[PDB]
Amino acid sequence: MDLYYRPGSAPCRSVLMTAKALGVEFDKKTIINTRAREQFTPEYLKINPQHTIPTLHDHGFALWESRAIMVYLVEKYGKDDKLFPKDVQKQALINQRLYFDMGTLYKSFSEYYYPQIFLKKPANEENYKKIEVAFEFLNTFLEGQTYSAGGDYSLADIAFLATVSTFDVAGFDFKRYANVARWYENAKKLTPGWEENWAGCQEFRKYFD
Amino acid sequence: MDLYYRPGSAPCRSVLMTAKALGVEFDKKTIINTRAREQFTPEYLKINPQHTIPTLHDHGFALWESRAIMVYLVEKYGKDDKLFPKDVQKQALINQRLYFDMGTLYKSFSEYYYPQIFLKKPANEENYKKIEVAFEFLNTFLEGQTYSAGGDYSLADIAFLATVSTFDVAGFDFKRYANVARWYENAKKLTPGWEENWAGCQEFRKYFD
Repeated sequence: MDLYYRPGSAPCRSVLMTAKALGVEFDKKTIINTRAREQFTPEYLKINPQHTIPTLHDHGFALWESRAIMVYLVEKYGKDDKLFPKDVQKQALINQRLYFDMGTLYKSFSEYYYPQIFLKKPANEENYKKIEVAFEFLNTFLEGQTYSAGGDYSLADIAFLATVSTFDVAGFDFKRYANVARWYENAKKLTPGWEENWAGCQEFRKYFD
Repeated sequence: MDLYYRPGSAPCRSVLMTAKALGVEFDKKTIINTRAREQFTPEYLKINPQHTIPTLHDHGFALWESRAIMVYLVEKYGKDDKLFPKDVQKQALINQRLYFDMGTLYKSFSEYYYPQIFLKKPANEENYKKIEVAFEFLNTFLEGQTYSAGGDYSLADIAFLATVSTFDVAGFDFKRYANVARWYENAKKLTPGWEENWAGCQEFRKYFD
């Protein structure tokens, strides 16, 4: 299978960490140059009409949305179901956390930082407060818990590592969210794709230079 | 099980349509008065610390995020898997569509209309264009297709009916998206919860009065 991605991209990095966790290798990894509008070519649009990254192309099956890709890889190529268990309630909790990551936590990242790093606008304090709101919720989810979506390390932890590491490299102070700080340092140790993720975070950091 | 909801709410309506499709009845349906901050009570926060609607409470299991609830109901209470099939690739496509609904299509709704109906600001033309972008993608997804996520009616169709019916009641002209218009009228006919959904849309319409 081929992965169309950018190493700096948090959703891309979540997919890469998932593949590493599963012992899955991509037959091909294609870096999309979005400055050159490579996502807008007829060939790319044929695979992904929404022209987003990451895009997975697996024996003729095209898939996008990082969190859909993550679940797909576990369900198809996973030697076991630990990251996304068969149990309906356990999957449901992971799914809720994945939606939270997309719609609340990473949303708070893009809404605060993108206008700065891409649009060159000053920091918006109300958008900063929305990050704090999001971290407060994550902190509450982690109250009394080692992992973010149940008693075992799961896809939720990988998605959150991709997002939180982006906050980390951006210089956001999340130390004060005590449960988040605890969870983060421990989860890093349990993530075989961590080094690759942090290296990719450095590509993203270039936007802040 | 108990559902905490508001009839006007699109994510709530997606859950209600799913339950009807499955022949599932809620043992209790509790309308949350958000003007009275009922979602902020210790009792509500105990079930859902994020204080959102819809929230499902099923024999001690609390779940939120409408699309997580939808999948949960199919997987747990579904007599068959038709709406969310066992097949990994079919589930993956539905999942991508569900993320699109949350992050792109319904996002375009809230970003355009919420500042108007709740914050009393004038319509923002750039936000209007983002709706058109979203409908264009949905229109492309439906090119040559009867349903929105594969050859059979699925959870993707229910999520999109909840969202698109909200656009409909809001007065957005989507007729020009020919595939969307076709899909919508046909999908309504195949949705046993449709009448309840459209009635709930009238509660939402009150915000436009």
